[PDB]
Amino acid sequence: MRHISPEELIALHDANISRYGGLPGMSDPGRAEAIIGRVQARVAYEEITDLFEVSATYLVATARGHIFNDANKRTALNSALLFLRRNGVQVFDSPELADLTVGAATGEISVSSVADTLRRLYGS
Amino acid sequence: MRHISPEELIALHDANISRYGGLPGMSDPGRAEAIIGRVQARVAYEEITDLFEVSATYLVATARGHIFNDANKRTALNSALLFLRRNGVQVFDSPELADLTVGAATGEISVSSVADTLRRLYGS
Amino acid sequence: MQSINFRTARGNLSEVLNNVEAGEEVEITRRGREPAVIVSKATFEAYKKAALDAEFASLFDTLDSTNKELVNR
Amino acid sequence: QSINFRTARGNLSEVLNNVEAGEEVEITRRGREPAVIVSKATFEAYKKAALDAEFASLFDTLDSTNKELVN
Amino acid sequence: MQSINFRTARGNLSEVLNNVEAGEEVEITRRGREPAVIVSKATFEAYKKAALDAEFASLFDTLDSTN
Amino acid sequence: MQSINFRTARGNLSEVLNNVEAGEEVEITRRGREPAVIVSKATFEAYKKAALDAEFASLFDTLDSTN
Amino acid sequence: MQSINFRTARGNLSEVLNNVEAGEEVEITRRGREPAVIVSKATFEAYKKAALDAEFASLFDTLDSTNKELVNR
Amino acid sequence: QSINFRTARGNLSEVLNNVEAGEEVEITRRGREPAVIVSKATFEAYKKAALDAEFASLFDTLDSTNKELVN
Repeated sequence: MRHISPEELIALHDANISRYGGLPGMSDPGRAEAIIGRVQARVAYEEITDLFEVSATYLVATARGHIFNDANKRTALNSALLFLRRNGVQVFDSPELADLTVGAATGEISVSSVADTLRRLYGS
Repeated sequence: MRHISPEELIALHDANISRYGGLPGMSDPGRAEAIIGRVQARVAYEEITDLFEVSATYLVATARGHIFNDANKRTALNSALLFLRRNGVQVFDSPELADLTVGAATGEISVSSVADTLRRLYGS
Repeated sequence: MQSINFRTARGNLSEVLNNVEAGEEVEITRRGREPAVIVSKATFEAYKKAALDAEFASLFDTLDSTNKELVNR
Repeated sequence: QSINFRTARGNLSEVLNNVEAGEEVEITRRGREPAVIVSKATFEAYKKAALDAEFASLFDTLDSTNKELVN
Repeated sequence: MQSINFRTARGNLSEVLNNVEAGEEVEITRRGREPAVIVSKATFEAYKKAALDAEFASLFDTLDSTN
Repeated sequence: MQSINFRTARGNLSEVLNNVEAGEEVEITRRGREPAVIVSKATFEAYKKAALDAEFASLFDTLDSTN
Repeated sequence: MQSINFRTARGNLSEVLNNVEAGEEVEITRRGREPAVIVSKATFEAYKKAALDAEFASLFDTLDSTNKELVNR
Repeated sequence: QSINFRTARGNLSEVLNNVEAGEEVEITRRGREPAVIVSKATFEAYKKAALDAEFASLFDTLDSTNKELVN
């Protein structure tokens, strides 16, 4: 599978910050490498192969990780779907994405549950 | 149940250091409160009521915790049996105690397994 | 051992701590409360050092063999 | 748990409660010898474990509930 | 962890770092400011790694498990 | 984490602590010695707590689980 | 784009880094090895900035609605 | 991953391998403009995603595989 590197997350976030607005920068030096590195190590360590479980992991870690001073939710949803697109799964906007992303961010919707929705929305 | 306080562990260790020998002191300031406090919080958090499971927790945490510069094994076995004695269980020396304590310290014998042996040795 | 009220204690504390260091242990009582007491750290530490030394000392007696083996384990 | 006498006399109800929960509360003073406050039970617990140990040191026993004291 | 005021830290710094290298954690206080701590980088890095492992784990505990 | 040599830390200390209070982690290097770090006490305490929680947990993982 | 051996590269590197900054990208080859290449961070960053900007830009197009909603969520 | 040219030419086999594992290795120099080394694939990947984006900027397309270049 293709992954999103910490550096790509920073860039995905910076473009979003400039296109949609928000306060710039990371909340703490090297926090993207810390969280995303751990996301990929979790995937490798738990041997996660389902693309939707992996995507949801990106979504949840970023929604709640507060890597950036702003645009954490937006970067979470975008990184999660960019992940799927990069791995052959076609993605499109949906009325559920906002609530789903807010629920991931608040801790009300778990990774597996985020993954289920995504498996329905974009699964085969 | 009666417990062993961090301060009592220090004292149990100091007496043993002076009666049997070894290098004195703690490996790090406040490490006894850190480990034993966590031992008691583990007991409260997991709601451990079996006296032998609780004793074994003391034994394992101390055998492996390296609270002291020396006499960690001796303090582990003594604190674990002092715990049982303080809670109405009669204790006596045994040929298994050394191996049991060394196995706890190396990580080869788990808490529950340490507890089983103790439940056989001193159980009713 | 003088047994003083909550007020007396709380109102004349430094004076209490003056008597205590002279060696006198003072019990303080509370209404609907289990009592407490107070004397020099020295005379508190002497008793508790005394008690624990004996509680450990006999622990060590009972496990003298293993205690000595574990030194070389 | 160490604290000074001002702190001590200032929040004495809380001190005595902390002590009624197994807390030993040292009472420090500017350039003086410190004091202690603990439960009534706990105190006699140490005392009635300490006396037992020095009565056992003479190797005799009792009754030495006499030196309580009255020469 | 011994605590040292600002002036004592600017006044005895070489030896603060020596003690620190020898494994000590030294708090530095400033009148009217939040205290700092000087500790070996190795120890700090290991503590921060564990703090981040913990933070990361907490991300996967829903509001249900917590608690 | 910016890195600063010894002389620059003895030479600009008030403002090291300011930055540190503002949330920065500052490494202090000494020629021929192990580097130190200055960080806010609050952050340090929280990192150390997590490191100790981790160490404690590791005590209950046998040689079988590790691994 | 000049294609140089492992030796030439490793033996004349500073010179390579001299040509590169002049704008010339240089591929270095290894026997039984996938090739690599090298040019200014500027001309590497320009291409990868170019690619990612477009990969994100269209991502954002596709999720423009939610991206704008989430600002207020 | 940034490193200087001495470090670079000194352990070049390892550098190229790191690069053959998706690593981008910046090559710094005393008072100079830095360089980069990456896989052949990855490089043309960016290039063949970058060109696509500025050919789409004119809004026309191709073939602009001519400015490769030959005015």
